Amino acid sequence: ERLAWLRDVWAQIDADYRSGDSARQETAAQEISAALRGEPNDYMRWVYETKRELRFAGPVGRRAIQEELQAAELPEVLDEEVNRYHDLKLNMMEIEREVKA
Amino acid sequence: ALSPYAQALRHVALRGATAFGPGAKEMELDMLRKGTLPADYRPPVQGRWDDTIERWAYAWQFPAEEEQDDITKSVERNASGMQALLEIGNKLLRSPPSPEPLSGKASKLYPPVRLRAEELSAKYNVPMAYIDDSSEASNASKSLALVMEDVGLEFTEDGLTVVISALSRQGYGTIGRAIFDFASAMGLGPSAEMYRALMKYASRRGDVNESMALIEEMKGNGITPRIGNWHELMYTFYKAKDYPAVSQIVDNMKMYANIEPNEVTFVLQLKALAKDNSQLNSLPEAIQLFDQMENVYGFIASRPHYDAMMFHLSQSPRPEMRLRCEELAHKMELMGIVWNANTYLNLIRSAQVVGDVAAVEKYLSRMREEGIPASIGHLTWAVQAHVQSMIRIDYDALKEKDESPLPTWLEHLETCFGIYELVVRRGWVMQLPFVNALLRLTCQATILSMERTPDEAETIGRFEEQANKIWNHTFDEWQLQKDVYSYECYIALLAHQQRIDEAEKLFQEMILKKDLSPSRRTYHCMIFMHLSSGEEGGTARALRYLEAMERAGIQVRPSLLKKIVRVNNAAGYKRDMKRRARRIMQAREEYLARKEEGRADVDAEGNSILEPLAVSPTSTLAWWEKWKRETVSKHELFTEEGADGTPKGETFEEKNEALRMMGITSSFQTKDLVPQPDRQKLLPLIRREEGEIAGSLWAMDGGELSYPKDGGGPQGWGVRLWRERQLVKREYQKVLDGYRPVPQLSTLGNSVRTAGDQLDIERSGAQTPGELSDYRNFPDNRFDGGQLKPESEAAPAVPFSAELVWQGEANDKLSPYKSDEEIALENDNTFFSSLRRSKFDYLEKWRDMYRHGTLEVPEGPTLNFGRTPDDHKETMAALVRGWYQRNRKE
Amino acid sequence: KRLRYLAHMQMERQIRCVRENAKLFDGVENMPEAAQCRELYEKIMEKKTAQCNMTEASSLFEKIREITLRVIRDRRVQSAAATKARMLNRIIRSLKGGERSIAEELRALHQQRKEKMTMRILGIIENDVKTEMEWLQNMEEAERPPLLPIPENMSYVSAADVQAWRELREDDERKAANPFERRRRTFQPELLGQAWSVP
Amino acid sequence: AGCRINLKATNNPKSPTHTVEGVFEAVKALRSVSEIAASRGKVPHSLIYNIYPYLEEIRRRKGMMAMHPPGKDGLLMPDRVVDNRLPDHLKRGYYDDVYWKDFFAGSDEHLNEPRMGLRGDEMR
Amino acid sequence: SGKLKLDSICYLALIKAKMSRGGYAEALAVGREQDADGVPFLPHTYTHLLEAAEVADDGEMALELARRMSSEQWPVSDRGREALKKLSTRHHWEEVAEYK
Repeated sequence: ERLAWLRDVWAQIDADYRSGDSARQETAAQEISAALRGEPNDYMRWVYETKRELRFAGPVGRRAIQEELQAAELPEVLDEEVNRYHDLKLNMMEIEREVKA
Repeated sequence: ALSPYAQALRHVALRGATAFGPGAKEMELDMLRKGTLPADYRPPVQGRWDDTIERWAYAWQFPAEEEQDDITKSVERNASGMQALLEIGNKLLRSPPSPEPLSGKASKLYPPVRLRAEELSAKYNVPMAYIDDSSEASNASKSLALVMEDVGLEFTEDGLTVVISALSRQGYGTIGRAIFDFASAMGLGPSAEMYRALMKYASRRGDVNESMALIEEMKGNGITPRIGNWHELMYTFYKAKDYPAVSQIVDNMKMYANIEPNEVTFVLQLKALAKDNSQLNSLPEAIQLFDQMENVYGFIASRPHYDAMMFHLSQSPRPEMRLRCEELAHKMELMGIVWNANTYLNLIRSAQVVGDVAAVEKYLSRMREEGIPASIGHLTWAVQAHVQSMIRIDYDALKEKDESPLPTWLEHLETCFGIYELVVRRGWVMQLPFVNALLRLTCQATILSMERTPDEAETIGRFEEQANKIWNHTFDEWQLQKDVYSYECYIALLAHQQRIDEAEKLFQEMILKKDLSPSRRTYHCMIFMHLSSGEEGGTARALRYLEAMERAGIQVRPSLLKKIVRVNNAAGYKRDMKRRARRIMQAREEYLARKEEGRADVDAEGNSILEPLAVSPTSTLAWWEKWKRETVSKHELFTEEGADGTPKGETFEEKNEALRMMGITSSFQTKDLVPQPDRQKLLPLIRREEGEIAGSLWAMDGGELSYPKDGGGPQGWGVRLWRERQLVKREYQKVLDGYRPVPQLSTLGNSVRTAGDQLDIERSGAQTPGELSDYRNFPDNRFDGGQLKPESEAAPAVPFSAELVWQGEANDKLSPYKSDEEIALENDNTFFSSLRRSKFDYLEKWRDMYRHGTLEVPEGPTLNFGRTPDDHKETMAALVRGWYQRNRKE
Repeated sequence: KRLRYLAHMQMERQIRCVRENAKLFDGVENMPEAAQCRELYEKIMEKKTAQCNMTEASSLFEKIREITLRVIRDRRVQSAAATKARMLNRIIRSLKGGERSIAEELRALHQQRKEKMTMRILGIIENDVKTEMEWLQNMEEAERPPLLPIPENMSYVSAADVQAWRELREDDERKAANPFERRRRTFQPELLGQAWSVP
Repeated sequence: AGCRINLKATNNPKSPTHTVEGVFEAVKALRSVSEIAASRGKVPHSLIYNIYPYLEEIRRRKGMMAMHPPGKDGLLMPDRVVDNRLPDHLKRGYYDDVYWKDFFAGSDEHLNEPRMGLRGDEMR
Repeated sequence: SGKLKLDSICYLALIKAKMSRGGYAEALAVGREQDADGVPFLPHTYTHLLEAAEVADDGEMALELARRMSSEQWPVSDRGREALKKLSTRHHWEEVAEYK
């Protein structure tokens, strides 16, 4: 199921690439380069964060989240992935770089 | 799970206008011509060699043609030839010819169109059928040869075998035997193939005695029974429903006949083991036989082997067997054996046995996409999947969550009824298994309602009414005959309702009147009903049913024996209650009859004896003594006893009435008001691992205390509290991981929290941190007093993206069962979805429309997700105009 | 769901309107006019009770209406809808004839829109600052020394109280003897595990 | 489990590596009951448990028509006989009504001719 | 009634009660109910039904009962024959139907 969802996502990427528009070609090219170099996708991080927020949200807030995301093609994410991402320790070198910048 | 129409729509929505443009290889060819092809891309340098390479790569999945040119089937379809053969056989049977020379012209039955004929045949080694002596038999043989030549068969042994097989398949056993005897008398040798052609008639009907007589006749005629004859005998026993006989014949063929089994033999053995139930090791035997055929014999499995093995494996709910079935299907598709209706039926069976409605719907959608039209059996097994899912519902977890399964049951029932409505709308002829599946669904719904919600009588009554309506009306509405499975379902429902009289009435009607063989499930249901019934002789009747099974050949299983023991031990309670009720009634009668009829400190010698001092009048023991002495007697609490042999007072209403008569107001009026300590998730763990957390819960007088030692050390208060806190930390870790619900706000937690948190908690009345988060993140929902509104007051926005075709089909709940034409007519009903019907056909048509300018497709991805967090917003922005055009009226 | 969302939106808009109106007119609770209006409303309620017994006050309604209109007029609260209806209409009708005048009107409207956007940014900034500062103030006030309790008279149980509570004490003793009504006594306070019997 | 190790045949009996290698080889050469049952074609539970239905699992699979006694016209399945598939406690009432015609219905001679008379008077 | 698989003896007892009370049409209705419930007619049921039907003068019922009894080849009793000849002469149904 995840592979089918990712195939649809990369179909969107391919549509952006093979289109002919300069901006779409450039953004598809940079996405492809990031994927080939293994750079993580910010979308997956957002999905994990919003899943944990939905898990720990109250009735009204979680209902609002569910009704707003009922139509978005979000991946089927097990709670184990969210737990792993949340329990991953933060990168102090990246924190230092960000604060210095 | 989407229809091909919605799949094509989603394809175009994802790919924008690029979908209808040049393909990837066309783009690569254009880039190569321009000279700007990137180095990493494989260049299309030589067209012919690239075509040869791709054809060689594609050849490995190319399906070998398994079409069979059945001459017997051609003869059967030739209606005129069939009637010519029938009239010839009727003539040969009623008025057999005569072996006289000048009788052909004399006889009008077979009108025409020195040296002895038998002597000539003996001298020249030629059959008498090829001799023309103007005889009656010669005329009959010439007419038969002309008819067979017209059909397309030469007047020889093979042609006679084909024609006799074609006759025997369509009955006409006597006519086939007459033709066989005429050929034997005319000298065309009655070969083993002709004997097999004769045996086909008995094999189709299942006449074991006739097949054995044919084998014996072939042996007596000096002809060795061949592998085809043994195959026909095995098929005869298989059709006569004696499946172990097939294996016995195989073993005897290998031992005494000395005939090496072939692929047909293995297929027959696999079918017999698949339908065999005499021994519990049929599936392991079939698996081992399949492995033996694959490895030792060196045969390669074909479609019959794969279908038989998958049909056998789709009968057990074990995940290992389901994985084996899926692996077999994958190997079948890898070996160039395209899936078909039987393959999808086997997959649906494997999914439905374990109760995977999602897997069943996925299989149905894949079949619809691949263009194999769904049959009635697939829908029947989808209904069975719904039944199994209703069985497999986690009622324990539902009870723990305090969730009614009634909406889920209603959803399943309405889905199955919608499937039935679709079937009756399509015009398909109603099959008995479909109505049987509906009856099983209704009966199982009633049983589950009785087992899980014994107080909600309304839904139980509705389920029973639906089941009774189906059983009384649908079968004779569709002119169908109730079968053993329908009787099994209805008798199971009656047994669970404990209507033993009606259950046995139906059972004996089925046995004696309709002459049916009750299934082992029916026998198990009867035995369990009688065991559960606490009346005297119930186990005797259960053993009667068991010995009936034993003498009728029904399989007796160790699981059945274990369940018999367990159910008897359980129903011992009801038996004891009835036995006590008998004496209770006797004592009540004696009490009524009696009612109708109507020195403390000095011993016998006169000496003053010690007497205990009076207990405290305010003591609870004195209160109990006075209550026992002054309350109403136990014989006047209830006049009439229970409906079924048991004393009253088990129901909460009767218990409350009895307590009221005794002068006590029961605080636990309802069943739910009982604390129900079996729901505890934390205390049992502590008791199991560390010890009694309470300690003084069971204390008589300063004793039986479960507390740590005063001194300390390894068995002290510090260590005890440390271990308890470690267990609580584990539970909190589970809560954080989401395996447990987030706990509410405690007094200690509030006192620990910061002042602002305490202030807002107090002024909002929030009970949970989730409610606190809602209060802090939705300031508009605060009352002027500071309290938060109930959650129902807030109504979140509803995006129009849920109105998309695929979005609305995802939660359709009937789309997988709907055919693609139905969905296309429901959604579009115009030329845009006219068109077999497939996603790629839709894409080709829409590409042609785009190239002709009759279709407007927005450039760029209309549906966006998976790349940017704000992708659904862009999807809505791109879909607003289309939504408004669709919704506006002009 | 859409109907529920629309109804919720309308209800919240009306709630915000009435709340802001109350906030703006919080100062109209002035004693001189308030006493007169209270007397008039008492007369109106007497008339309503008379009507209910049957089953004018119109002059009183008109007097209160005049008072309310005069108070609103003297307060002269700004109406955003009136500003939109007046300024835009005036500039459009005045500068419609002249193309350069309408161009300068358009650029002034753009300037006003930019000022409005800056004002809304400042508004969200102000709301966030208010919430954060209030939370921080509460956290700081967590360390507030408690109030000093005022002294009362010395605790004492009188013979009159004992005589009036004798029957309650007997009833509570009977309840305590009863295993079922022991927990349902009226006066059953406990220090640690010991219930305080009626003196 | 029980393990017995004999390293007398080895040149150096006091070899811990010999001990561990022998134990691991013995463990490796062990087949589970599931594997044995799969190889034999039997149910694993019908190999170590004393239940009398398991006795059918050690026989050779043979036809029920052959196992059960034949009927009137030849072989017959045991499930096709009402006296077999019907429990004895339910053979009263409706069963008698159904099978009355097997005894008290037929030709007039079959119903009225006394079959217990003299059959050799003519010869005598 | 609808719980136990009642048999010929029970239905004959019901017929006897109906005939004792004088409801011969009720007895014929009970016979029809037994036929609908599928319990076969035994010679005692046939004799009682013929008595009731030909006392109540139900020609079609007598025809159906006699034809079914002949087809089933049950041994007819003296009571059945004497209660049959009455209507066989009065209605002439056998005479006009050439039924023996």
